[PDB]
Amino acid sequence: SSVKRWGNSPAVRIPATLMQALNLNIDDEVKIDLVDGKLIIEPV
Amino acid sequence: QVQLVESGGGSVQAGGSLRLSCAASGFTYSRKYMGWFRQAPGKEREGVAAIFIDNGNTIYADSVQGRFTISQDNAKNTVYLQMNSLKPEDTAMYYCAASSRWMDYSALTAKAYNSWGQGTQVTVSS
Repeated sequence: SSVKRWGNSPAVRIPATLMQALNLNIDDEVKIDLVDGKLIIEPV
Repeated sequence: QVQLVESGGGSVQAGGSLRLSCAASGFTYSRKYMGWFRQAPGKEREGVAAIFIDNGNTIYADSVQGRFTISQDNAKNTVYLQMNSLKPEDTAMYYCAASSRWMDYSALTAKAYNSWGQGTQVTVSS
């Protein structure tokens, strides 16, 4: 996995098994934050 | 990535329950999710349940949702498939599977797994 350019904006693609692991559907709002040098993303 | 051993198979009367188990060994800490697949006589293998190791979240195929439930004991590196209200159509060879990677396929599909058990037979008498 790597950071790619979508538009003129950095973006990371999320594999299907990760969407299912978090019960995330397209457009689900998520909270992004930086914790312990890691990018954290949790569903709202 | 891990070796898988299923157990618990057997013959049960229709309407009954049965609990299957799957013990993983090897690089058990690499497991992202594990699932149960089954092959009924003459048919293609289908995914029935999956469980994500880190958060215990589960997903099920329409054919068994509500009747089958998958759980885990991470201490023992094992996953279980509880089957309630079994019916003759549930007769099949049940296989345990595991993935050490976050594949871009549904966890209810075979392409999402890279480790497979030998299967345990479940027969439900009409």
